[PDB]
Amino acid sequence: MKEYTLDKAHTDVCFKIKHLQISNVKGNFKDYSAVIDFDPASAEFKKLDVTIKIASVNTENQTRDNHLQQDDFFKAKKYPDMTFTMKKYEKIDNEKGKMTGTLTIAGVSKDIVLDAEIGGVAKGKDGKEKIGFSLNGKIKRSDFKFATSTSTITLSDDINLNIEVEANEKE
Amino acid sequence: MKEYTLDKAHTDVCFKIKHLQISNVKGNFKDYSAVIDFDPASAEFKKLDVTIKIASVNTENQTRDNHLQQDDFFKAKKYPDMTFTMKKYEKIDNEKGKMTGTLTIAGVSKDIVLDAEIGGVAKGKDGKEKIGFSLNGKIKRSDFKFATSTSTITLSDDINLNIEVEANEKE
Amino acid sequence: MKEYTLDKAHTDVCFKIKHLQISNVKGNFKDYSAVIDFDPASAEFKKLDVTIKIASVNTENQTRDNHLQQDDFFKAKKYPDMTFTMKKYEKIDNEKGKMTGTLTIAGVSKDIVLDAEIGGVAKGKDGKEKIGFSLNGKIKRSDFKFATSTSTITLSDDINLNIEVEANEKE
Amino acid sequence: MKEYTLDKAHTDVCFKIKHLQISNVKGNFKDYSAVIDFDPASAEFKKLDVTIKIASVNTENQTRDNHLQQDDFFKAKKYPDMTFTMKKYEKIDNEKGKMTGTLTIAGVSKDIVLDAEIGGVAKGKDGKEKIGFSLNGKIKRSDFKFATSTSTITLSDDINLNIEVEANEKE
Repeated sequence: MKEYTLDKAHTDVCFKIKHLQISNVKGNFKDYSAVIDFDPASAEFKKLDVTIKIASVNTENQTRDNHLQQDDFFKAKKYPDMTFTMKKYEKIDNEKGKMTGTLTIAGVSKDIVLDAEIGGVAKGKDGKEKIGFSLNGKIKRSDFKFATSTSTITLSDDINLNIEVEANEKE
Repeated sequence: MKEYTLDKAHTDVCFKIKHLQISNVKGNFKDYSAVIDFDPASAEFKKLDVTIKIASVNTENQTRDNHLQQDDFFKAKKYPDMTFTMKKYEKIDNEKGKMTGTLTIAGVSKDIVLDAEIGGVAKGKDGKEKIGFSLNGKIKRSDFKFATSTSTITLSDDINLNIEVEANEKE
Repeated sequence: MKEYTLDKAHTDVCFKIKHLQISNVKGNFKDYSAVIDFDPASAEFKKLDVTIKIASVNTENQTRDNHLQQDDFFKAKKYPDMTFTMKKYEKIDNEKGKMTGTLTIAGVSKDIVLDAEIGGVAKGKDGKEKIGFSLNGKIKRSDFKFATSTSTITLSDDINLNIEVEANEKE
Repeated sequence: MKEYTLDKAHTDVCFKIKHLQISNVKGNFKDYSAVIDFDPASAEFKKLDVTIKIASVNTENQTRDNHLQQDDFFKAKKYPDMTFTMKKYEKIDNEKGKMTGTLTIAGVSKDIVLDAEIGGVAKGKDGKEKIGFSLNGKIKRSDFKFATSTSTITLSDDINLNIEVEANEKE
């Protein structure tokens, strides 16, 4: 034999190990419209109808947004928009209520409950009405047979919805 | 009631969904030493003994390195170094062989097989010998009862070892 | 060389591959007590106080139940019971309301919302009152710094609570 | 109000929580054939060619076996068999060697290394030759662009192959 001494400068004692990390995908939609009927005297919603253009999704990453539109997700060719239609607002108090409505994602419809939190019914500087309010709720992918090819392991069955609204009186 | 029109500038239609991502943690060690006996005439290793100071770990993130030293991993207070001791080199050809040795991590010892790939036995510019070679192999965390508190789900049971060596003749 | 023909009877062409499966752990508690004040005239809860002996857990598997009592979960030596204390019942209608209360698990307390669904206020055969009702809600392990050693990956951050009650008038 | 006392017999204090579990899927194949050339004088394989009918898979569960044949796995309509072809046997000793060959799964081919362990070259009762031996190795799904729709998270990238053989001399 013969003896050698490492050259530490071009020697590497290395390892690779595989681990999982959980993270929230958080996105909005740039293009949607709604119809908002609300009675400040009784702090009750009368009509709330939303339509969201699936095309306009934004999860802060343009290449994933495209992927969202494909058949294993949105199918935005066949189903260009998702819709919400209020069927019932059950008041809790003047700040709080339980909105029940029909959500449709890619042609499938389920009734959902959103939690309404009224964040200040003012009369804005110009003398015309404003309202702020939020809608919050959890829907299950499986209820809408959504992304069915993707397992509940890789991607959560639960989707959390936060809708934040400022809004001004009509005409 | 009253009708409102969204102000799109301070309205947000948002969602959060939880997904998993797999990734390789890849690290070296800055401080280790070895004893290398190798016969270029027969391209056979005679003795290979490595000691790695656990303290010197580097997974490109100083806060995780600290965590590695703690009780749920290395226990580098009690067990400051990990060691490898060659017990057998079985030649395949002049470029290849199967090294069997004793690895000890935090006081526990198992016999492992590394795959030796001899990357060029030259005689360097100064007239003194050099060798390059790599050692590769997979060890299982569970074999060394390592990180036992962390599940094989979050972090892989398999650790991949790549050792890259350049080395110069002694005296 | 020489040629051979497999004996199919003592030959096996085998593979192993590792996969994940999600599943619900579903358990009750055999021993708990509560204080129930409820006004059938207005279908409103007045007081609801529950205490559950952690010791009495049952997830249909006696060896996991023991494990639940240990330091990485319940710590039932130090914290033998978990408690719920109603702070507010906000009526939705005669069948529905939103109960807010203080839940304590292993010494830590958070305010939670349960969904009350009143399932029939009858007067039982003997002339004395009965009520049926359910309480449902989701709590997050992380809110109670519960099982903190176990990742949100292996075990879900979300715990779903279903409390089913039949109950009879006092004295 | 009015006071009530739980009826413990029709009251349930329940929870559901979601957890992951890892497990090995372990299967064989009932129908395959091979060509085996082996020289007991030098304990070296000369030719080893295997063909496995994908149709004949068995993971101890008939409904998963069917699923294996579908487009997101085997595609056994289009690709009815998988094949292994020895290209090189590099001897380690009389009990051990490193077999390199071409594996094809659903039309895609990669060179793999199996670990040969010769388990006893006897001459059976009738005066004709027998051999026992095993082949072991790990292949990566990703190398064969196999099950590409299924994530490396749900199902492991690594497949472990164990081939166990008894075999008798020809004619």
